[PDB]
Amino acid sequence: VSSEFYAFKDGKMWEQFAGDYNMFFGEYKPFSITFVANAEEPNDKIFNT
Amino acid sequence: MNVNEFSNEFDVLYNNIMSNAAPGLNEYEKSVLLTKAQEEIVKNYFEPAGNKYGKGLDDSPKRQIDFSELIKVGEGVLNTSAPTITFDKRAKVYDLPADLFLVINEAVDTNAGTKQIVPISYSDYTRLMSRPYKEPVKYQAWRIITTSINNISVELIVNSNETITDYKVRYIRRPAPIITTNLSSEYGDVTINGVSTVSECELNPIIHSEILQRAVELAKAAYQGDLQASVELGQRSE
Repeated sequence: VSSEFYAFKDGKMWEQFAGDYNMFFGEYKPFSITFVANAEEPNDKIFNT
Repeated sequence: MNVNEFSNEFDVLYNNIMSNAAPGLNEYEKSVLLTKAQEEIVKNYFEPAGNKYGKGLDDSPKRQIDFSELIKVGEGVLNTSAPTITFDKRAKVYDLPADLFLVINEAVDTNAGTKQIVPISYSDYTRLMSRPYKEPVKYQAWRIITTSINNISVELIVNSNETITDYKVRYIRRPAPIITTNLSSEYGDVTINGVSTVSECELNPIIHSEILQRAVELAKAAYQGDLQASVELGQRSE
């Protein structure tokens, strides 16, 4: 709507990208990032740090 | 230093200066490496050729204070319970203490008088038993090791026509393990020398820093080194 992106859930309109971080619809949801660590994959590695 | 101090200073020397930039080490592994380190330092500082100074047990005050808290004086017990067979005819078998690491002075009190014991070699025995008299000198007694079963039994070869009333042994006590935390909490069943709970170092604070540094080097070789590092650092294990 205009220059702002809006949402609608549970009977209410939620303006996005305007509140505090990681709070979706009043509830805290986590964030995570998974990335494979495969360098020199023919060799058996011990992941140390 | 306390065992907690041992662990924290170990993580300040190894693990860089507590940067978490080297292989993470557990408390059991740290306890194992500290125990190995204290045995290595004991064996290296007793033998003069194992260290860099060329000095052994009582060659300088520092070594004396190092080994002070391990010197123990105990009496040997007659092994008449087991009718075992001796190698010499006049040998009274005696059992040594269980917590024995290294013997440095032994004496026997006979009816004639106290006589310092001489640890005779397998070759010196054959050399001195090929002579007319085949007995020690007036003021000494011989000792050789014989059949032992999960203990140490010693054959006291004293001159004939005499009786043994006491056998004192001034020996280096076996060091106790260095454990930083109760291993039964996180780990199922793991021990260092038959111990699972916290064990403070039973040594003088002189060699505590040396033990810490040797443990750091052992950890670095094992967890960041190759075969060459292990082989090179195993030289100082004796």
